[PDB]
Amino acid sequence: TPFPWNKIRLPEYVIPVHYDLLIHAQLTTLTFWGTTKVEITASQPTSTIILHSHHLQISRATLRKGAGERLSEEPLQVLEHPRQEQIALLAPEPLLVGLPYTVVIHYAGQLSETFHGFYKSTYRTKEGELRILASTQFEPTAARMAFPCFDEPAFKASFSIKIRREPRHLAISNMPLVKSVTVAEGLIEDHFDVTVKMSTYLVAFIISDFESVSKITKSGVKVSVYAVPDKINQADYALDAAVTLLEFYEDYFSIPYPLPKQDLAAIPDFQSGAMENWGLTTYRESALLFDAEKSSASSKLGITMTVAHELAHQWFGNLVTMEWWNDLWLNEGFAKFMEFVSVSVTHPELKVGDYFFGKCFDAMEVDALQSSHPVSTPVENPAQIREMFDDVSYDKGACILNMLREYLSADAFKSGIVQYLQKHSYKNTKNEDLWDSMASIVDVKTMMNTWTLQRGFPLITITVRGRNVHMKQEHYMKGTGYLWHVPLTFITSKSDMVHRFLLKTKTDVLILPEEVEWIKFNVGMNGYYIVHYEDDGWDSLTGLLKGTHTAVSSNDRASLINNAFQLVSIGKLSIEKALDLSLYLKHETEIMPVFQGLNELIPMYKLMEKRDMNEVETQFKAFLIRLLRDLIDKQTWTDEGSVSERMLRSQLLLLACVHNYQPCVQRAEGYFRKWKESNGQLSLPVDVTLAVFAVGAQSTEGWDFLYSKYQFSLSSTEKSQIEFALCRTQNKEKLQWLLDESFKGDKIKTQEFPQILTLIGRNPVGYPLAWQFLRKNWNKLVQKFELGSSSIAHMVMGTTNQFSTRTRLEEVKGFFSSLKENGSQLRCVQQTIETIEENIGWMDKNFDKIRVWLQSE
Ligand SMILES: O=C(CN1C(=O)COc2ccc(Br)cc21)NC1(C(=O)O)CCC(F)(F)CC1
Ligand SMILES: O=C(CN1C(=O)COc2ccc(Br)cc21)NC1(C(=O)O)CCC(F)(F)CC1
Ligand SMILES: [Zn+2]
Repeated sequence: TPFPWNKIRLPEYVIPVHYDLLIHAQLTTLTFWGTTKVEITASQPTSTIILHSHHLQISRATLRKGAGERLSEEPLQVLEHPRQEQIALLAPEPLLVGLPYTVVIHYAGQLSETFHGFYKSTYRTKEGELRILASTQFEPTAARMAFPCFDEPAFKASFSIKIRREPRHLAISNMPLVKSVTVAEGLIEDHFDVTVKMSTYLVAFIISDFESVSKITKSGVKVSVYAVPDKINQADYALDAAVTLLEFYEDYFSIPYPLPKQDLAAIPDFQSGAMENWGLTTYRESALLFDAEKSSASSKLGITMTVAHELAHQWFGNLVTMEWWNDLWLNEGFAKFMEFVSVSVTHPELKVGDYFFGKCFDAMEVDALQSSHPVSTPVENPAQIREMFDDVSYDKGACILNMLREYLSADAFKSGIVQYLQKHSYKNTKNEDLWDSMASIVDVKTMMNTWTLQRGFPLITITVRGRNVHMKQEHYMKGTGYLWHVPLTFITSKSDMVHRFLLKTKTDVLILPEEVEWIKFNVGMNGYYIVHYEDDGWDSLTGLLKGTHTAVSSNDRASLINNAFQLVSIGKLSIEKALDLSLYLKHETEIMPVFQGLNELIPMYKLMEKRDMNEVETQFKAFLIRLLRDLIDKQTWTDEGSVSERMLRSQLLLLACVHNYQPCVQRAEGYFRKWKESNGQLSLPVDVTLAVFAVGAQSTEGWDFLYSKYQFSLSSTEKSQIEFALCRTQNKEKLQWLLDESFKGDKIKTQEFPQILTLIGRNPVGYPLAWQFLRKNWNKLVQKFELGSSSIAHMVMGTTNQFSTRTRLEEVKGFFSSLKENGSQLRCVQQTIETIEENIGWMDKNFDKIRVWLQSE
């Protein structure tokens, strides 16, 4: 019997209203069974119900009509289309239009051994015992692996969840537990309250032995953090941050959080950083748990931002959801942007607003390639949908919202988002709904369509002739018509007021009131565009940075460093002039411009490390250390100062030690010797630990001692610092061991494998082993992480994007084209090919220039 539906999307005429999900998971055999009851209505006569199901064995399906006295049941015939992840249920007579029916499906499955669906997670107690738990991760299309459903985000429905479990386990889900009932064969059935109307991807449930801590918000919401018993003592920071952030968002949006409780659970095995399931947000332990003695300043910032992101989603994603995955940025760009809006207010000590522009420069790297896609773009299958979870949806999405907020003003933008959330509460939206809301408070639709429907971003060229300022825009591309409505901003030598000019055409002109010594566009890097200055423009800004660098903000200095190097890539500025500009960094003190200098200069030597260029590579590395030597020398070996001072310290000390700067290497060797002689008991300053461990792991004894401490650590920062240090070994047998062991998941968890593969891919001696490992183990890696996932995209780019020869380009093209349906069409593959093509052209043009410049410098 042919399958009666030929489309990836489900029919639009059968709609669910409510699901009753009963799940029994047997953690001793990894089998689960369920009964799903879904109340539906049909708007056109049909005898066939199509819905999603993947890897579930259906034992029986029946169609009910009526209740009690008038109940009628009809058996349904079940058909399956595994490639479309669908099942068809066939009734013996047509459904009556507009009348309620209940589909009842009994099925079984096996707990997934991936990080998606209803999956197995494990950990070892500090006493050595292996513990098994089961958790869910459904976004985007994995709810269908746990229960048959209409698994598209616009089919919203309420869910009543019941979990049968052993008495030794605890079950939690989206809503509060209302009753526990003893049932047959020594089990307990927990009943959770009904959810509000929501998408299938947000259903969650966890069966575990977690401990918890709680705190109540001013609005009466019970917030709890859940974690393994040996780590609940690290939950207080996130619990306090979650309460403060939930209160912030309730007040900011003028829309209360609608559920009685909000849980934050730290899962021992988790693929992404975290997930926003309504009422039960989930996290990697590293993204939630803070150890006041061992956690880094960057991890404290990361936890605060991750909790802020997941809580923003309770409104931007859960309450209002995109209609389809083509508009995922409506959830992700907004959640990413709201991390900055909220934490800027709640945790002013972190100064996060200072770091926002760095995410925009991240998105520009990828968005400058021909393989970039517009923010809103069509997707159909699960691998294509997973690809939407990328720097374009998150970082470009947040950056264009920041640009729009600065353009409209914060209060008008806030009014627009409140109207949007109120109007579309418990419903789904598309781009046009957001523009209509923003305009209900001036032009938003035409402008924002240029930023969401075209890939890339413009280069703005400025030409100054006395008072006359000529502006032009063109599409910036590495390696056609494009036009944007660009909300330009500028300051000058005579005015530090941020002046505004909306450029909606290819060119325009403005007249300054009086002549100026310099002009600087894109103030604070709040716009998603780059700027080139004709004539003496770059010499003037180079002179400004060299003589009076504090004449512009720290973020404006970072923007000039980034844009000068981006202009070398397209031939608008010579590499010598960009390197001459970078010389001002000898007197720079602020984290953002220092880090931006590293971001531009470090990749040049990473390319050289994989080429026959030792002489220039050594000279370039020596030039970098000479440039930052005074700042390196001023660093104290302590945890003193602000979060920015701590992050700057840690990065500089690590960089100096990696480059064999003897004053730092000798200090690190002394701390490692003392720490090792104390049997790893010694509390080292967290901010010097990366440098100390990286130096210590360069001997066989130090590497072995460091790895021996890894199994006992309960600190996510300490385990990350150890992983980084072990991956810097130049012993190829130890590097292959790290890959084999993290891939296996026993001594080092598989959730760390993408990071270890990238670190080994960046190791100056081990880099061929990472690309080799990826090729050899491709099928198993895709099975574990999924085609289209950000984890697979990070492994592809991490192992290949620093290649710069035609032989390496053909390895990449040849390997991925050979995969056919199992990866040849991945967007990350096209991105790494275009990146390697750019690296080939850039090194051919600039290598000799850099060699000559270094000999003169
Ligand atoms: O180079 C890298 C990793 N990395 C890239 O691969 C590509 O571009 C980058 C830009 C900025 C920064 Br910070 C790091 C990178 N890390 C180090 C290295 O030389 O491999 C150098 C820095 C260290 F010293 F802090 C760690 C090691
Ligand atoms: O390398 C990374 C980031 N990173 C990965 O990319 C892959 O997985 C990891 C595992 C452990 C640690 Br610690 C870092 C990473 N960061 C730095 C760098 O880019 O070289 C710059 C910041 C730094 F100084 F804190 C560590 C090194
Ligand atoms: Zn998100």
